[PDB]
Amino acid sequence: VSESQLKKMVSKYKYRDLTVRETVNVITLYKDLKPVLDSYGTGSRELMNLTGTIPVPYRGNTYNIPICLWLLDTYPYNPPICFVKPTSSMTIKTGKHVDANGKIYLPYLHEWKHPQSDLLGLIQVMIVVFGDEPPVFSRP
Amino acid sequence: PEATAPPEE
Repeated sequence: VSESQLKKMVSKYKYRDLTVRETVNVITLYKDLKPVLDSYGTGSRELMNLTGTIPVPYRGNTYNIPICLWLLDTYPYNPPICFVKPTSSMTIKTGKHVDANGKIYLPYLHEWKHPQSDLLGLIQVMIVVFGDEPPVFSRP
Repeated sequence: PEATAPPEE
């Protein structure tokens, strides 16, 4: 996805260059995260989200944890809405940082404030937190 | 590439 393609996806966003800038930073460092424009809740509510996996080390090995980061049209002033997206080979683990719907809860999202808070910082936190408590486990 | 998760525990 080129910068031009990203600009199109966020046409209705309030802070476009800022959203594109960070998205590029994210997909450049985390190559398995892909920007996708999809409807959220309502067919007319299209938002861009970063969907894919992030590398997380746990008890010895690295796992490609499936996530989805929805960027609201107010990004970066408001935090993204994040979810763990389990595949058929795994099961989501409800716990401290993951609720019944797979929504992620983190102090980083709770006190989110631009410009110090950003997606690179968020993903870094996820790698540390999920490395301690995986949000998904492979089926037996 | 392919999503993976640690063994059930």
